[PDB]
Amino acid sequence: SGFRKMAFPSGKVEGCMVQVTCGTTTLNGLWLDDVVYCPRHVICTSEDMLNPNYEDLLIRKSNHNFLVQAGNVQLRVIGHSMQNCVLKLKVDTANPKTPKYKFVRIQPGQTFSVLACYNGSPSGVYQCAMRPNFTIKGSFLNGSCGSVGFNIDYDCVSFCYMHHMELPTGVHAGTDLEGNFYGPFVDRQTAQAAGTDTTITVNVLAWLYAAVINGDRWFLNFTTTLNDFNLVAMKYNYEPLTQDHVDILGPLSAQTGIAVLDMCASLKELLQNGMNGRTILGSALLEDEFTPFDVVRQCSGVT
Amino acid sequence: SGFRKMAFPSGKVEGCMVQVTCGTTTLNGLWLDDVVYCPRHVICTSEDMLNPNYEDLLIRKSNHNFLVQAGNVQLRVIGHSMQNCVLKLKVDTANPKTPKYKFVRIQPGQTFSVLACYNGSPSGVYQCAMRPNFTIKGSFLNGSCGSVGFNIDYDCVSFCYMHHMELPTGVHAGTDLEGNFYGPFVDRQTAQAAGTDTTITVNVLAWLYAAVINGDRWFLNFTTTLNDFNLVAMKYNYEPLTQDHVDILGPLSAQTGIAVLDMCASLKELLQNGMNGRTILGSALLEDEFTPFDVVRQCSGVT
Ligand SMILES: C[C@H]1CN(C(=O)Nc2cncc3ccccc23)Cc2ccccc2O1
Ligand SMILES: C[C@H]1CN(C(=O)Nc2cncc3ccccc23)Cc2ccccc2O1
Repeated sequence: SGFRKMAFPSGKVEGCMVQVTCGTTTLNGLWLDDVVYCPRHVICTSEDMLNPNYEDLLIRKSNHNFLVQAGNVQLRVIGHSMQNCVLKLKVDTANPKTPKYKFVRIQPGQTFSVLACYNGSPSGVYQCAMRPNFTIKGSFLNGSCGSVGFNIDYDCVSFCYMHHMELPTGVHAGTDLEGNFYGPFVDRQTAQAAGTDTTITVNVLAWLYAAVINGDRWFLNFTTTLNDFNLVAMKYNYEPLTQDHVDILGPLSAQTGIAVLDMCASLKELLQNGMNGRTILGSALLEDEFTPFDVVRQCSGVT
Repeated sequence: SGFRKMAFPSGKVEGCMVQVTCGTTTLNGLWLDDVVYCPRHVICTSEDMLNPNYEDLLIRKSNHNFLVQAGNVQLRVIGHSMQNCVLKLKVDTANPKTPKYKFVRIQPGQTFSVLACYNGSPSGVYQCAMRPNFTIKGSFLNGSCGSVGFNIDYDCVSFCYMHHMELPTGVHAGTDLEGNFYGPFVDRQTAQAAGTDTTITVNVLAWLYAAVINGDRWFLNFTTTLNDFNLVAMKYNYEPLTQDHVDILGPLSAQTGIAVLDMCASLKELLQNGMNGRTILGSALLEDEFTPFDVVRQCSGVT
């Protein structure tokens, strides 16, 4: 038993991290097959990042201006093209360590693992959630640009995130692997407002089920309507709970023998009454970085 | 910026996880060079685990009674020997993916990453701390026995943990890679008391420095004696703060420009006054699973 914030095994993603150098700027890249994916603002200097014209800047760049290092190995760049906010550098060598992989774009609330890298070398791995306002509260330093987020679906790595930028708030923004930003953000150093962040309600409910499974049960009690609890959730800046959310919580409801609405009733008084100084699974706040599938992955131990 | 509980890259450890089967029992093992390390209670049935005589039980076992699977590959066992609580199975093949590695025994308070495995296949990775009473609050299911904890010191994997058992509390106990249990625990299913757990004080102080580095500073204020704050710590079941602990907090003190004693004064009122409903780095409790080296690893981004 026990419940921890668990990240996927990062082995298959480690073998795809490269070092990309252009001009003086250096950030991380993703080498799959004979293509290297990296953020496009590698072609920018510090004066460029205030308002870069990426088409005009890339036009001054040629294949030999791109230094792709794969460990001690250095790959020959034979092509380049800008797809949205990522650069796609075609190289002569295909990556021998390429896993079976897909490119996916997650929806808000979904979770993934981040392999934080610097100069193409891995440094750490952690689990996090795509906030409703399409940001992530990550751990990123200067040079972590190019690190990727991913999920693993039985020997298949689903890349969903490439880190681009830090917002002045201290939170982070990025794109999918096709270059399209999550949220209303642009790769440019100006004031950028992240929206009002809400709590992933379906995740908090899945996390309370994981606590019942693990023995902590004091928060159980009432029932409530979906409509009635949503009005409770709206006041506490929780994102509304739809019927599909109830449907996905079905297996947890059947294993626990607690109807979804009864759990929503127990959470509604958690919201209105605080926690009185107690803890759930060793946390004094309500955790929302576990999806209903995350909870049953860990409680079932899928590999 | 940002601060997350970060686990080491688990790639090098993934290539050493095997499946070990003996009788009907199956758990994980560690294949380094031509030796496979696993918990010795793999030779036990469910009636054996009440009070097993491991010498008498192992004497009935021969090399062919041991099924070591390395993925689809299955290795030939040509020797076996019991070192304390681990079994050492010599195999014909040397592991081609063996990293540069050491066997170390950590002291309490030190942290490491756990690669949770089932049937020799990795499932997740998380960061945790060896509690002062030599247990870990982990995430382990039936079959996770044999998973290892480790630190990585620049391309060198230092194995320090092998998970053996769940205590009736729901916490976990294990050994070093030489078979000696952390704590007063024996591989046998009886009532086993873990000692009074204390809070790793040197870790909480390193975590408050990481918050100052990351912008959250409201908890700063006074100074206090080492002796005077230790008496504050003793009442709140914090382990005493020695001078070496102050010495290790030096670099964080010089980067932050806050003397260690002033931080101890700020923590002492955190202990006496609670947190008033606020959060530090997004946590409503005082985190103690970050060592002073963990904090500067992440704030420096070592790879
Ligand atoms: C300069 C250009 C390129 N960017 C980065 O280098 N971003 C960073 C990514 N990760 C961690 C960081 C920590 C500290 C400073 C930047 C970090 C993204 C960016 C972030 C903030 C302001 C402007 C900006 O645009
Ligand atoms: C039976 C023998 C072998 N052991 C395990 O199989 N331990 C386990 C390790 N991890 C997760 C577990 C989750 C649920 C049940 C056991 C778990 C260790 C052990 C634990 C508890 C009681 C007795 C005992 O001794």
